[PDB]
Amino acid sequence: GSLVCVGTGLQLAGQISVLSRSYIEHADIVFSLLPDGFSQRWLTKLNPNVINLQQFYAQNGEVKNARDTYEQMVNAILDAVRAGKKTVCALYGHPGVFACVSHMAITRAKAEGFSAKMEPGISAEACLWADLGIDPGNSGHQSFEASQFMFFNHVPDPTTHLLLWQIAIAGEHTLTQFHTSSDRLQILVEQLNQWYPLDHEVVIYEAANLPIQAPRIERLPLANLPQAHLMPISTLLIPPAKKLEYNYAILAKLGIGPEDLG
Amino acid sequence: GSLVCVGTGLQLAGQISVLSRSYIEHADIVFSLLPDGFSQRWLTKLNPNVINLQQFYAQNGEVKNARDTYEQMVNAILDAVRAGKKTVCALYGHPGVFACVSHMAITRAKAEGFSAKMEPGISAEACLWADLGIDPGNSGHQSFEASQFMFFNHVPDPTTHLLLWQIAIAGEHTLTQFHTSSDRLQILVEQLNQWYPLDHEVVIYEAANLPIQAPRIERLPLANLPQAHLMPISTLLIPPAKKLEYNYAILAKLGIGPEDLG
Amino acid sequence: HMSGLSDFFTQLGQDAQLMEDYKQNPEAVMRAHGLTDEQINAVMTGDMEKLKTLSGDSSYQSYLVISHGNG
Amino acid sequence: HHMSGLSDFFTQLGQDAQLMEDYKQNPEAVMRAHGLTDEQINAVMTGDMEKLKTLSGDSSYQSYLVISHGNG
Ligand SMILES: Nc1ncnc2c1ncn2[C@@H]1O[C@H](CSCC[C@H](N)C(=O)O)[C@@H](O)[C@H]1O
Ligand SMILES: Nc1ncnc2c1ncn2[C@@H]1O[C@H](CSCC[C@H](N)C(=O)O)[C@@H](O)[C@H]1O
Repeated sequence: GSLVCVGTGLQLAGQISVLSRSYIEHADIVFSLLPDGFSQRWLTKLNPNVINLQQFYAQNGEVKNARDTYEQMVNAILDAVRAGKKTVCALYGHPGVFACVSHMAITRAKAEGFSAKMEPGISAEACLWADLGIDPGNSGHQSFEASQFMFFNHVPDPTTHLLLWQIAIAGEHTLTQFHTSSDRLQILVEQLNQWYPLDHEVVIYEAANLPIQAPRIERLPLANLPQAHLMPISTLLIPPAKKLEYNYAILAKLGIGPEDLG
Repeated sequence: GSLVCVGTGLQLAGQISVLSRSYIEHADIVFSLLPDGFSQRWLTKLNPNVINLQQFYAQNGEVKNARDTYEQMVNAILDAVRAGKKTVCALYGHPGVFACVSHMAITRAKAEGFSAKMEPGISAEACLWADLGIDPGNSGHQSFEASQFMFFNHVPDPTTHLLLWQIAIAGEHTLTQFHTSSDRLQILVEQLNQWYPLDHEVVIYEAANLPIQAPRIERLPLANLPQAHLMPISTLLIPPAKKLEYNYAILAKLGIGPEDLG
Repeated sequence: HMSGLSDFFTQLGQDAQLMEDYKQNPEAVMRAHGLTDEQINAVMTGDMEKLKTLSGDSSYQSYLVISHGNG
Repeated sequence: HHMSGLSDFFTQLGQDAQLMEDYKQNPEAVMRAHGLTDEQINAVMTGDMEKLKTLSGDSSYQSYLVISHGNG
């Protein structure tokens, strides 16, 4: 058969593509990874033949690797494809943005010589730009996984709008639980304080999943981050700490004088 | 009156969000900045009450202040709102990603006491991740306007997927009119060589605008970029030039070592 | 109870006309969509079960760590 | 007629996954099946529709960013 991975956006029902909605209607079987029961109910009304992929996350009494969690999810998706089924995976937001199951399933389906593609969806950052009235192109944009930013060497350009994703579990590890989330966020604040003042206004952003609720747009000084209540759906926005400065080296090459830049 | 700015995505008719489509359907008047006739025809059949904003771009040659162009676009939008009309402003892709008109119109509508908001849409960024099966979260993601990267001081993180938008007009200026465009891209190539070797594989990406066309995914050595044929719709993807390295200082603060990661 | 809420929330998130009418008079618009006084109140106050499900943040975070920690 | 026929078809094809799967199977047959002429089918199959008048407003956007950060 075939595999199409689609995003449903973040808002219930309205934030999906006309085309992506069409793929779900006509799918023989749908594998879902949605964040709440309302969007699970909405999907099931679109196409009754839904398999819910979060049964593959560690349940009560289990400890499960990310490797085995995803392997089991991909295997289940690939079984329906192997059975000659027109299979559609329905993920929230964009199925390939800060998510690897869909990329993994598509890689494996092609390897076995089946037709597999990804349809772009409206991700959390796409929602952020709209809700905060910020243009990522204005002074540029950087996105990092919060924990990756702590464990590995990422040097941010503080002229840009910086997004730290999965901020709630920043630095989390079964060996770093002697530190509280507040303790880990304090360590992250010390690290960010290398480029950003402790009084630098940051924004805790949570796009609305329902049409009856406003998004969370909590502005606060960087120093107060460790005391913030954070959810699995929290994204941290760190606006620019620095104005853009002319690149005098490259202007000189081009033959432009800074006063000739309007 | 009210204002709602929506994006139609990059693919004709199918990449618009179900709710964004409905806002267009129900709008008393629609101001469009769609790039081509096919999307203009599609919009027209959805809602005949369309005013083209493309008229406000410099018409008799090329000596207009961009701030004036956008000032007039915003003014034409607000005049429909000021007349108590349900106004919708339809942009391609995401109305707020590497575009300023919608943010400007919404800012000034809000400031004049009118209900104004932006509905997220599917941007060229979002199509790139799907079409190239790349996760921006994998090693992080950076987006810069190519010309802003040349004229101003940006530091790329070569562990990340780096996007240079509007790559075709990299370094365009009245003072660089007589530059041959390969000359301009050669300077960009030299600049980038601080972080990226000359044989480093880069990708010229163009998301399909029509359902009968496949995307352009052109792989080539960074060194050959000045010889490349580039379109206004071309985006340059620069994959990582470096593996992620362990942040030993932050790891020690957390009480774990590299060996604990994996 | 939640079956009616779910069906009303789906329409509201899809219809631009319903979204506007709702903004103007949410109570009256919910009455007209056959929603109980219990349900109206729960929506107006924000005191209503969100039906949040197990997020995969920890599995995605851990997978990213295991991927670049193999070198 | 020529351009109206292509626009209606493209619009349908871009919105319907069923139709889009068929079009990938038999492009000529599906287009022929939707009342498109051989001239229309020819414009599509190894022909035009791309590289035709577009206006993405990149110049005015790059200039705006330059003068708004030009601090002059
Ligand atoms: N409602 C929401 N508001 C803000 N960020 C959100 C969000 N839902 C998910 N996220 C972000 O996404 C992370 C989970 S990873 C999945 C992201 C999803 N593919 C997307 O396209 O958005 C969260 O930790 C958070 O950083
Ligand atoms: N079809 C396409 N494929 C790839 N990149 C594209 C594109 N159309 C526009 N772009 C990118 O966007 C720039 C124009 S700025 C407008 C961007 C639009 N708001 C969006 O959401 O995508 C181009 O110079 C290019 O970098």
